[PDB]
This record gives sequence, C-alpha cells and structure tokens, in this order.
Amino acid sequence: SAFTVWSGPGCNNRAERYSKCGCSAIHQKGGYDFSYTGQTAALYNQAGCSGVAHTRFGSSARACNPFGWKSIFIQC
Repeated sequence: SAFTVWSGPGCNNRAERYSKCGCSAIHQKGGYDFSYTGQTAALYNQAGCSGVAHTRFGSSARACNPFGWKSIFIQC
C-alpha cells in the first residue's frame, strides 16, 4: 500500500508519497491520501512512528484535510 500527500491547502499542490514498509515522517502540510492493497497503515502523531498510532486505514482514503499526525506507518 501507498500513502500520498500535498503541502497545502489540501490535495492541490506538491506531490510526495510514502509507500515503503515501516514508517516515514511527512512534512507536506496539505492533503493526505491513502491506497490500501493487502497492506494496512496507521498514522503516528510523532515522526518515524516513535509513539502509538492514531488513525488506521483498511481501504484507499483520499482525504485533503489539514494534517493531524506526523508520520505514516504501512506494514508489509
């Protein structure tokens, strides 16, 4: 599975993704999309998932709201 994000306002600008296994600290403060495909994913309010999860996903979630976490973890 892969995560996608834009820097602002929502998902209408910069294009940067995070699909690699484990987690990655996002800096794009705009939109936040997701695409499930066997691999589950959850957000972490602290960079490099150095804490507990907050918002999990099981299906592609193409949101374009402001941020709410710092990094995205995706199992493999």
